[PDB]
Amino acid sequence: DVMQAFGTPEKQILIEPVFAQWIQAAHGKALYGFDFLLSSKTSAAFANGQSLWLPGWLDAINNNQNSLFLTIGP
Amino acid sequence: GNWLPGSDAPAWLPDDLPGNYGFDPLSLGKEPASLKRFTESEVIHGRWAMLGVAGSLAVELLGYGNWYDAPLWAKATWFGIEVPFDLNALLAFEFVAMAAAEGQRGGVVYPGGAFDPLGFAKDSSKSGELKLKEIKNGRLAMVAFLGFVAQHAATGKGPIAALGEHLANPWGANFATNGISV
Amino acid sequence: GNWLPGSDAPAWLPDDLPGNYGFDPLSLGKEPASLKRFTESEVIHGRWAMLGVAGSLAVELLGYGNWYDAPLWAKATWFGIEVPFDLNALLAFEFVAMAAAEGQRGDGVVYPGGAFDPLGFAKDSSKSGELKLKEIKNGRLAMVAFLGFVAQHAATGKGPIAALGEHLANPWGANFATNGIS
Amino acid sequence: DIAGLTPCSESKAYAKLEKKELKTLEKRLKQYEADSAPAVALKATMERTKARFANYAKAGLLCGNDGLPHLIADPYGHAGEVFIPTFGFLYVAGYIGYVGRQYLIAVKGEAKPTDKEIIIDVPLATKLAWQGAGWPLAAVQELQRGTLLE
Amino acid sequence: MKDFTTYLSTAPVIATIWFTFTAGLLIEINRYFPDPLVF
Amino acid sequence: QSWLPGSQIPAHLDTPGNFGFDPLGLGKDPVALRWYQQAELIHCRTAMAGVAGILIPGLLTKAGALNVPEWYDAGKNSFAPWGSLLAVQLFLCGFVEAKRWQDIRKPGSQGEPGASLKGTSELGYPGGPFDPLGLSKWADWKLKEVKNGRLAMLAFLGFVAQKYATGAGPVDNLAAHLKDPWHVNYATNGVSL
Amino acid sequence: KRDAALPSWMPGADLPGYLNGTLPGDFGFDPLYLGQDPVKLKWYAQAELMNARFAMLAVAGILVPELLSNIGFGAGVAWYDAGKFEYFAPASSLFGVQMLLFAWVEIRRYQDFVKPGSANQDPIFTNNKLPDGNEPGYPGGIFDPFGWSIKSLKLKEIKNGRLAMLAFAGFIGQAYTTGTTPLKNLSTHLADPWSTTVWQND
Ligand SMILES: CC(/C=C/C=C(C)/C=C/[C@@]12O[C@]1(C)C[C@@H](O)CC2(C)C)=C\C=C\C=C(C)\C=C\C=C(C)\C=C\[C@@]12O[C@]1(C)C[C@@H](O)CC2(C)C
Ligand SMILES: CC1=C(/C=C/C(C)=C/C=C/C(C)=C\C=C\C=C(C)\C=C\C=C(C)\C=C\C2=C(C)CCCC2(C)C)C(C)(C)CCC1
Repeated sequence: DVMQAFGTPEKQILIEPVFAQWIQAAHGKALYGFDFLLSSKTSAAFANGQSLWLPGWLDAINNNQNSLFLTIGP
Repeated sequence: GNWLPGSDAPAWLPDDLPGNYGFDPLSLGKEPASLKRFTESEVIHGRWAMLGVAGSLAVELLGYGNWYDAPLWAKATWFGIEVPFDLNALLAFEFVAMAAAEGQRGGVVYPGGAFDPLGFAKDSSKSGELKLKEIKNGRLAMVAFLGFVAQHAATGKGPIAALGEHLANPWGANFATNGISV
Repeated sequence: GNWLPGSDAPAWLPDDLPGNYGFDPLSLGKEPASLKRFTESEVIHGRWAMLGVAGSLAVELLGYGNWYDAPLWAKATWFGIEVPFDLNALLAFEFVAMAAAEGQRGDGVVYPGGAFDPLGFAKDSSKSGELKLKEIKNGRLAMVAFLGFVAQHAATGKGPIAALGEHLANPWGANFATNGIS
Repeated sequence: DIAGLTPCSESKAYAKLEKKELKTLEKRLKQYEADSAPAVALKATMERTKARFANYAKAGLLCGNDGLPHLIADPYGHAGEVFIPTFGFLYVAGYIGYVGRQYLIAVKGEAKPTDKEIIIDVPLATKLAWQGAGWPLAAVQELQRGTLLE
Repeated sequence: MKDFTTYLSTAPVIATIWFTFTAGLLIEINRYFPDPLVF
Repeated sequence: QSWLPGSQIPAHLDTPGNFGFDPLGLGKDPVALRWYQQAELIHCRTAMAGVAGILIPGLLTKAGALNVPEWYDAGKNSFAPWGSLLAVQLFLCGFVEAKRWQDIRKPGSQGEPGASLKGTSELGYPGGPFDPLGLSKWADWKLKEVKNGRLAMLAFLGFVAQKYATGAGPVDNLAAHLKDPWHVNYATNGVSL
Repeated sequence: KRDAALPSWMPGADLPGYLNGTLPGDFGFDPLYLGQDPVKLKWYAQAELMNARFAMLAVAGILVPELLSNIGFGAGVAWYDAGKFEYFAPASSLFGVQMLLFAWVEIRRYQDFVKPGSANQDPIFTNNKLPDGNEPGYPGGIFDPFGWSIKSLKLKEIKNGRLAMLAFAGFIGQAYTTGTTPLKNLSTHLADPWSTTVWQND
């Protein structure tokens, strides 16, 4: 607030939630570009269920007009 | 000879145990009830992983097989020959086989009778000298098999091929070109 | 005669030992238990590196070849004759050959005989002693020479008998001082 | 880059946040002469504010779609953001705490200790103050020795 | 002045003579090193 | 022998390198003082060594004897991986430091009947195979060993700081000064300390 | 606390104790007190002789080949530019053989310092031995073949040595500034000594 008040929002302390952003990546959201588990196309976890339900899943997680694992910031 | 020079060996490991070099810092075998259990399971892990290694060396040792690429077929394939089926049939007749024979352990280290036909265990004065060698070939294998799994996840390669890669370029290709430590 | 004029020889080297000239300044043999070991392993080093020197000379003067350039073929070549097998075939049938015969040398003798003295050189009486001096002093001298053979070639020079030749042409010119000082 | 967020050295929005703030102060500075007092302040602030933006671009922080620098708090591109400072605190806080410990214990044995919590023995405290410089080396040795816990 | 110094070494006085010090220190450092988000 | 003559030396040094220095009173605990004495001893030996291979190279380079790089730029070079080198080093030292550590815990411990004549001597001074020539009435060596050590410990910290400040070799820094001492200083550079 | 009636260097001043007039050439000079501990006098006493006899040899090696080469006799050069490159072997070897032959003789002499009668007899032709001197640094026999038996004599050694040691320091110093042979430095000094001091030349 004080930084906002003095007209210097660039001085804010904004910590990015790296840990949740990691989890979302492991779940297959590709925004953050960590490439883990269900993000990475060369992972056993991906190759196992890719012809099961993941196409319906991954399609839904990455539609950001829906509520499923919303985008996260400071 | 204990595992760390100087150090005093704890009260609970009598050195009349086979291969006691005084290693239980975490003091997991403090209680003798819980110790007798681990003395048993040690020997079994020891015994399996000794076959486990011996086995998954012999596979790729003389033939273009590999222990990581063995299950591919899920037609099985022993020593170049065909096979007697599939998945369900092996599971069933491995479940019952194992479940029965391990079920009937009403836990022993040296059950003998059937398991020593040729008759080595016998002559008290050397009986112990084997049980050391038992557990040390036991441990050395359990380490090696972990060594076989660790190197596989880093590379693709495969035990005897990794050994051959290291002999070509020893200084070059070793364990600081993967990621256990960066 | 002890190794350094003046010096007193320590309490632990009895001079009834073969070739004891009173050298243990680092006092590594103070403890007898650890002396009996090194007296043993001095003789064995003594032996091998006697053949060692005898062998890797012979390959350059007579036999056509060099001890540094010998393993090049990793088809083997004995005297001229294309030896059988390759590498693997030699590992297995050198492991088992050495491992067995050394592995049955422990279960602590320097001068066994029986098989190993068929002619009967040591035996009664005085002679046996006098030979064991000669045994360790040709033993040492050959351990020193072999290190001379690695040192001069190890990082510089060329061939043992060739380096000797080079020195005989230009002794004031080509010696140790060309790559040993700089 | 990390979490897909751009670096402040490159990012457009961040560089347009530069412009807006500066061009707020240059709309003020018009209403004053150049020789005047407040003009030296509205120039000096600008100089400082324009220097500030430059010094995060050189620092290399990650700026988002917002235009604001976000921070990284685990591992090594962005150590100095949190990982170094973090120790800074645990030191100086540990400093304060352990000095305070050595004071209360040092008083404890002296008939009435409660007087020394109020009329503080300054020349006791100022000796413990400096002693409390090497505190982790003492704190460890005290955990070892086994005088640390009741 | 043994008495006057004991008063100056009273809790509320020390606190204030301590805080004007560690306040200045932090204002001071924010002058010559202005606007930190690193170091 | 005192480090500041007049300053009352703290009690816990009753003269057992002892010039009375321990202001913050680290070693008041005699547990801590025995441990800390060998920290020093190890810190000295490494640094005397290390600096010898910064200076004696660095001095001979100007002399012309050896074409050695500067100590910052001797890392970077092709033979083996550094991962390997560190690993093999970290492997090899870890073994031996563990033999020091058990000596520091249980002095004799390194003489178990089972290849160990490297028993001990006194604490921090192992001797025997670590003393080929063998030196032992004049144990003034024991003194220089700490002193020449603290000198070298400082010397390195100096190297590290005085390249951070001028970005040039200690053998250069030594000349630059010697050429104009009063205009090339501590006081005529980047940072005031 | 200090001898009264023996050679001084500041007449009236005090010899300290440890300089008894025992060693050869003691007039009791040790301002910095380097000879305090009688262990360390033992080394230095010997150290002096070695350093002395190398200088006295060396300074003769330096001067004579100039004294002759100017009279004109057959090889004569500059005592520093001499060792550059002009010999039947290379630099490297001549050192190797030198370092070898010495390493032998010095560890021989050193054992005699450590234990006074340890090395006095041939170990090959073992009937050959140098007599029971019992005096390290003054070993005798072969080394005194014409047989000068005296305190007189042992002064004259260290006095000549102290003088020679300098003369050599001079040679280093004098060369390093002036850049010619020390007899050429003495020529130019003797031509116009007054206008050619150090202060003139500095
Ligand atoms: C300064 C230092 C220690 C300082 C600590 C001090 C002042 C302690 C003092 C006090 O505790 C007392 C007594 C009492 C307390 O009440 C107060 C304080 C004041 C706290 C250690 C440095 C120690 C310095 C060391 C060990 C450095 C060693 C050097 C090495 C090995 C480097 C390696 C290389 O340089 C080579 C050799 C060759 C190059 O080419 C490449 C590389 C790889 C860079
Ligand atoms: C690294 C990092 C991280 C993480 C972390 C963690 C995970 C942690 C944990 C932690 C823990 C898990 C802890 C524990 C603890 C315990 C205990 C038990 C404690 C104790 C304490 C004490 C005892 C104290 C004392 C003292 C002192 C010393 C001084 C002052 C005074 C007093 C008294 C207070 C993060 C990511 C965040 C960030 C980045 C970095």
